[PDB]
Amino acid sequence: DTRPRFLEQVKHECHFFNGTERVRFLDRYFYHQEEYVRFDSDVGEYRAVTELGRPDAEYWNSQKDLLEQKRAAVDTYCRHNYGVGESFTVQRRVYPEVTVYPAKTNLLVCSVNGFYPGSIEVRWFRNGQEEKTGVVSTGLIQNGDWTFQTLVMLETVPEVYTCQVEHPSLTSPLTVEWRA
Amino acid sequence: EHVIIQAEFYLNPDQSGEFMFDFDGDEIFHVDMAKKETVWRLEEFGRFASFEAQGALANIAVDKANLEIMTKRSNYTPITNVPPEVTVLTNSPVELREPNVLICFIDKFTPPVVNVTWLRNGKPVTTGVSETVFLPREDHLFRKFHYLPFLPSTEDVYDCRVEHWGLDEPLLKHWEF
Amino acid sequence: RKPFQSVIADTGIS
Ligand SMILES: *[C@@H]1O[C@H](CO)[C@@H](O[C@@H]2O[C@H](CO)[C@@H](O)[C@H](O)[C@H]2NC(C)=O)[C@H](O)[C@H]1NC(C)=O
Ligand SMILES: *[C@@H]1O[C@H](CO)[C@@H](O)[C@H](O)[C@H]1NC(C)=O
Repeated sequence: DTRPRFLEQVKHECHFFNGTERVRFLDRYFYHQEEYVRFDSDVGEYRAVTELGRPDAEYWNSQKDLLEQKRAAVDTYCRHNYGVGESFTVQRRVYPEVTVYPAKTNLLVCSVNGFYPGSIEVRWFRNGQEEKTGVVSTGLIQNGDWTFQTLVMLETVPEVYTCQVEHPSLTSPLTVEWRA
Repeated sequence: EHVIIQAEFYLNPDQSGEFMFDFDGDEIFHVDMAKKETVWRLEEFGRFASFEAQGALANIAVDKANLEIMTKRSNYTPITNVPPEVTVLTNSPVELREPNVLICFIDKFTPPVVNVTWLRNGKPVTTGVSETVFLPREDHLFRKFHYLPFLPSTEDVYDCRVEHWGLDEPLLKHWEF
Repeated sequence: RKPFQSVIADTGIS
């Protein structure tokens, strides 16, 4: 396929700080991956992000009913949709599954699977005390299905090893034990 | 604390569009523009919420209008192809005879056109496979997931085959027990 | 129960 490609994106972004106590709405226009013009609710009118967006910003800023409508969007759009989705997004809790197994390169893998939300602390312990400098991880992995996972690996010569998991779904830490 | 993004694109000359809602990087729903129906990322979301899927066509029609304008304004500057990072991992730790899911993660690419095939022992498999639509990234590139439910065996190897205009050859990511 | 609301892009000038 010889033909050249041309792509327009638009992202209508609602940013929430302390639930709906503080909201910022951003109406962002893209040509390929280059933002050319944006509306920001903290500014209350359009601004050109590049040369290519100057005509659209002038044009749109001259239509006062258009700007009037966009400035109500923190209430009619952002706060409305937070309120629609809260109970199954903001309040979604899915518990982690924790396994420990040895791997080749010798590694103790602490696998933490199927949890929501994303915020998690995984710590390695060897006979009592905490190891940081021999630990390597996957980072947080989004599975694309409203579920994360992470693999936290201890580079070690296998004593009693304990993997500690802290997640919002758990009243207290989950601590899994592995004996050599 | 949280971001909700209504993200849309339109692409010429393919005339491919997409309309979708994202919460903190997860898809809430997209509109199937053909059928005019709301496709919920999880079944359960559709018990709590509705959408006017009919109206998504109006939004895409504005994006096409804007594209035609920006195409001329840019002097017909075409998109630069960016080939994907591809990674293959399981839902959970693999145990023999314990059903599991292979995830193919296709990340950081444009334009949003991609051929993905699951290969079992080098042959295409479709039983049970599902995929997401193109998902937006903070850098305005795309990411995408394909899923293959499978029964783990010592006798099968798997590959995710990914075709994109940014790549010389198709890209194969290997997995095996 | 409750509907999600979309906003529409503004159309630019030629
Ligand atoms: C995805 O697969 C399709 C079809 O399998 C590829 O397309 C075709 O091959 C060339 C493209 O220049 C054309 O002569 C045909 O019209 C297409 N065939 C079919 C059956 O559609 C398409 O290019 C692939 N996409 C990518 C990114 O490689
Ligand atoms: C969030 O909202 C309430 C006001 O309704 C405020 O009193 C509270 O302190 C806020 N929380 C934080 C962490 O600021």
